[PDB]
Amino acid sequence: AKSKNHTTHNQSRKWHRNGIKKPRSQRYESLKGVDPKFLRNMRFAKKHNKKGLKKMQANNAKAMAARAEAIKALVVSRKLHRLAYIAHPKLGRRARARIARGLR
Amino acid sequence: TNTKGKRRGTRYMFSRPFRKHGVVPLATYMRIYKKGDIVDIKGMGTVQKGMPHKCYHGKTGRVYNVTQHAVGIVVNKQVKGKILAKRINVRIEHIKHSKSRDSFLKRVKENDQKKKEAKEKGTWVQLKRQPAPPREAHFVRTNGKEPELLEPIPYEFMA
Amino acid sequence: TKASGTLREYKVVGRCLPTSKSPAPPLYRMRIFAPNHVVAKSRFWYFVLELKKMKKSSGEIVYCGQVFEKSPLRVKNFGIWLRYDSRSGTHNMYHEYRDLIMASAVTQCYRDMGARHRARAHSIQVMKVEEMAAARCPRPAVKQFHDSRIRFPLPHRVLRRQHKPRFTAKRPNTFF
Amino acid sequence: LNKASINMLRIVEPYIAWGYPNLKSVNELIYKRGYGKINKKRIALTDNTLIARSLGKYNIICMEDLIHEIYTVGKHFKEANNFLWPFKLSSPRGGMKKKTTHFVEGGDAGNREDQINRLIRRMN
RNA sequence: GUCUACGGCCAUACCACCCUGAACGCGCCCGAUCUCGUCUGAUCUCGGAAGCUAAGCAGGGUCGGGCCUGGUUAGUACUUGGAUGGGAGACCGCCUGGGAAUACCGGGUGCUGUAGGCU
RNA sequence: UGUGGCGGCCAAGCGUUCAUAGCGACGUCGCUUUUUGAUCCUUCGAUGUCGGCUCUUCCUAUCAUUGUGAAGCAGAAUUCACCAAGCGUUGGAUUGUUCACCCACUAAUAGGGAACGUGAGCUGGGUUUAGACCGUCGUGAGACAGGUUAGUUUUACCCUACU
RNA sequence: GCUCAGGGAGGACAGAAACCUCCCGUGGAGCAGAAGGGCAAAAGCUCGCUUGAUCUUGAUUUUCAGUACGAAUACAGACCGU
RNA sequence: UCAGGAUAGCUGGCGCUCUCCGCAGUUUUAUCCGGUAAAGCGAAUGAUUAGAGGUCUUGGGGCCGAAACGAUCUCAACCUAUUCUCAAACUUUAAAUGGGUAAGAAGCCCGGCUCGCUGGUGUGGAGCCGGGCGUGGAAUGCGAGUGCCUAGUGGGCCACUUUUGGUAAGCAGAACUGGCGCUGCGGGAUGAACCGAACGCCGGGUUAAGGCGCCCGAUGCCGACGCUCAUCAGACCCCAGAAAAGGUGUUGGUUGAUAUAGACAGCAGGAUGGUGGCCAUGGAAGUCGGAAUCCGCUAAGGAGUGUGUAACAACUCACCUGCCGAAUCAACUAGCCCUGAAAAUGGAUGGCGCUGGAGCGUCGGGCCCAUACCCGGCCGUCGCUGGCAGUCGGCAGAGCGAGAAAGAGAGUGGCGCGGACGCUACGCCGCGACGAGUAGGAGGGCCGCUGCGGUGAGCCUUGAAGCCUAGGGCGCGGGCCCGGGUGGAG
RNA sequence: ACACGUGCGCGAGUCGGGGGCUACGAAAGCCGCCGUGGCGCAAUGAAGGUGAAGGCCGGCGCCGCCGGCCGAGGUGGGAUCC
Repeated sequence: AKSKNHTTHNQSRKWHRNGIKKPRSQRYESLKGVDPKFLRNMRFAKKHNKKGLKKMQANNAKAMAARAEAIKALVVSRKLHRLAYIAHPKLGRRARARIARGLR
Repeated sequence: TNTKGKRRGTRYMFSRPFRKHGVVPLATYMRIYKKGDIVDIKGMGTVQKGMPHKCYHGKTGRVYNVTQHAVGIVVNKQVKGKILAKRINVRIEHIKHSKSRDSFLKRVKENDQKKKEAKEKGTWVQLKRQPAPPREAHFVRTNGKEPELLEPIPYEFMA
Repeated sequence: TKASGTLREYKVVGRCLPTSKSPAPPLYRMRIFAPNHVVAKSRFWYFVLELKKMKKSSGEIVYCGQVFEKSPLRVKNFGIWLRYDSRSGTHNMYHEYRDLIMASAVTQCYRDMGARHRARAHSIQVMKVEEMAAARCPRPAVKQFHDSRIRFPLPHRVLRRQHKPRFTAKRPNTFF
Repeated sequence: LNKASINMLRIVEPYIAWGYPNLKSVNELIYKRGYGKINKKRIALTDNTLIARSLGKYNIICMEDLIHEIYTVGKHFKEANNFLWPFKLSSPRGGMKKKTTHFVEGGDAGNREDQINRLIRRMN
């Protein structure tokens, strides 16, 4: 007995039922498959960050003077206009009281 | 069943164009690929070392690794069900800077200049892109002339 | 198209949206005998795409108003030029009808082409519709009514409204 | 209508019968078949305190504001159109001409420019 | 106006023949002691500066060939979608969008980077 | 529907003359399921599978008979075509044969279908179990789309059909 | 360092075909093999020197389940060639 | 290994992390990618007909050579400009549909540190700190994300378009999307796949696709305009039986002729002579033929229509009329009808029947009905991580749906003895959308059977189980409860 | 026997299941100097084996260390909380 050899008939329908989910993209991708001369050097640069720590925070505290230096030195109808003003209930808390007294 | 194999159905794909054979221009090697810039892949026949598989010819990925002669691309390849973002090592003759990002970065810089200028004045600049809106009313002037009448031509058996 | 009911003559003028190369593109006019404006403007783009290299998206419809009959109480002769598709090749015809309106004569033409030649609305193109004098007509079916002292009876007046009794005593009369 | 929506309309062309509505039709549809999408629930717009409580931020505080923002395609058309639950119209009273084919070739599919208002009467 | 050295795009720069090339250049040119290499100082390497634009090179010319670039061909061929459309079929027509390619007819015939001269 | 059968269309030629009385090359359009393929849809907890005898009915693609048109129809004989299936279409030698071929007769000895009609109707010559013989092949058991001989043919009393 | 296939024309015996010399020559040749692609101061031909056809981790591509084998691509650490 | 498994895919269940910025079987704007359809051969590779103009690089042939030069008509070969026709395994050009990527804070623009990498050079690259910038940077739609365990399945078939092998197949094998399988419903008379449209239990309305002589709901409209007669009429997707060819049938058209300079016919009078010119020359007195084809004479004389035909004396064929009086002729084209058209039981536009259609083509108005669409009733599921512990009562004050984030706020200064229901919270209540289903999966059973621990101060000789029943009812159902009879101990 | 979900008890633990003690009951109760033991709290290597965090501040722009103070990372997103 012979049989059908191959098809891809119901497969488009099958793929889309649970939907085609794109790869889980993030910030901070892994450094696997990066040049291991470049990678070992990048690891030494990370290891030797605390050696130049005193200049980092000292420059940041001198540059934080540069903020305080300059931040203190820094310092359609006329009727529908009126009725949209009167009707809304913090701007027009006294215009309604004037209206309310104006029945007498 | 088809014959498997790496260059099967790459006859016109990895060919060089008509009167564009021979020596490879050197600017190709002098363009500077950073880690991140978005790059479109196109295999070349002239250079047989470090080709992309025909799966990738015409796909755009991003660079995650630059070694002496080649760059690492991350290209979204589709299988049956799922899409795989996958990491290939392709020589820089088979590689170009995509101009898809050179239209966005001009937008951002112009978009930001239009907020450096006109933030203090109160004049509000519309930044976002509108699709071509329905056309405005206007007066089609018949400058003296009465429009020519077009009446369909009678049939004549040509050849 | 589909020649539903009595057609109406439309004056559909159109032009290409001005680009940079020409800010003043020339206006073109057409006579469309069609059921309404929405089909008149589609049949305008059919004929305009075939004569000129002008399209719907590459142009605008400047004016599409119904052309009225200037004498719908006078009996006129209408000589119409055709272009229809047979089941082997395409043919040009000249066809005379006798009516008060042009749009009536064009509906009368579509019925006659449908009846005699089995030619439908999508097949038939109309290129020229001219009202004629009584002396400039070559067809005997329309000329025979060019008789100032015309006289004929209504011979065999078949009884209509047959189902009004449905059960009568008498046989119906035919001679009137 | 923009550039984006017309090229979306012409690829579902044989399944829709669309056109340019009248002020009357816009009044009839939003007064007779007006339901809001309040808490994702299809609730009938019997009062103005539904529209005001939902679309208060865009200054659409009544039914006449809603009908104005729809008809004269304003700023907050998106948030007023997406507020309106899609209109559950009746069958056409008098029947169709022909469902399957285009309006131009006798049928009742594709763009019916000013003639959509007649179909709105028979289904509303 | 223009060359030289190194170039980028790689015929609007290529090919055929003709004409003109001021001044520095570039050359042809002159030799074989040392360097160096051949059957042969022709080529290659070297040491020269009497001559010459004849050639290379440059600029230009030709109802030139090619190349580039428009028009036409033509809303033609094909094509997305639609119909209880036509037809015995083979294939067609319409609606809704997209739209080429020869022959044939015009126009053009290198742009330019750094560095250094000549006028 | 390739193939088998049967029929048109065109007119190069045949026919003393003369395309078409009767025929018809090179081409070309069909029809039929009385041929053989091609396929695997139905049946493998079974549809009894070759022929003949017997007996009914149907088809027409008409052999004969009836009525007719046309011939290269003088008569006689013969050939082509039309309406046309009412009635006929036989007796034998050889073969299991279907088919074939011959003798004789005759108005004529036309072609077909009905689960390649018809086995609880027969028959059992042929195929196609088990016994044996020969030839070719196999080392052998055995094989043969070779020849040969001998080899169990069951049941109706049910429903319908018909009498 | 050269330039191929083929052609034109000349040159003792020498002719269709031995050898020399000039001109045209975009690949019409060659690259071991089938076919496709690719290549001209080369990937071809001829010379000189050699052993990267050597030792060693991981990554990746192709078939793909996104597994093995086979084959391959870019790196890194050595020792070497030119 | 091919009647089976493992393996991804499709399926279900359990949840969990979040939300009162993320995604997408789509489009728009940018930006790459391609070598099919088409086209091309006076562009490469290959196949391919045709004359030209040149000529030897060629041969021949004969032409006046004693022998060779020239030579001369040259023919194929050759070169050059042209020409007709092609390609799944050719191509300069080259679409439509299509396939990637981008459309921001995972971002920008500033400083400052680290490096054993890289270097003329705080040069190049990467990593690290502290900063400041929201107008959230296309349209439209929508709550997303993530992890466990997992059953069935692994014979498929059909259709529009594309498409391979075969003459073709209700044949064999593919791509794309849609169906049947797993699915009823209205139409196609009938039918797994067509067309319309997908279904909880009902009433009203209205539609689709199809219909409306009678069967058979609805044209019993004073429907419109033509076409067609069939001794085989014709009559609706898939679809259920036809072609070439043809018609002085009939209805349109197209092109070109003759028309009062008087047509298709109707019937005459005539068809003459050099000439028994010609070609081989049995024969061309015109007569298997072939080729020359004019004139002397004119209304016709044509070397011509058939002739016994070698011709012949001789009948007969275009011609102008003798009689006679305006509109005809000729070739294509395409509608309907007709010929072409032959099978076996009796026979099928579904039947009857229909011809001022009940046929065919083009179109009005009205009407008929689906489980589809609208309004409403009832059931269920799902969603609202919905509402209620305020039944806050002579110690009471009964309010919290309302467009706009917040206190029905609190102190010190300037007579009558009253008030429904509620809340098995595992309950009760409110609003919105939904409901096909085989294999398969899960939940809920106040569905049922038989036995054990508890419990009903259960039932029962004033009659238990069991059984029968035109009795009374409940439940969507599984089932159940009462009445009457029989029966005799649970 | 295994895996995963789910309910309960105790929790760096947990469990007497084999043993012993003093009608229903062959049940239930108890042991702790009855936890032997099982599974868990440590991995990796074939193996012999080895076996899970540090900077700074002085003395000996550096010590193998003498010492001294403090000490289970960082970035981004993150229900609630302040």
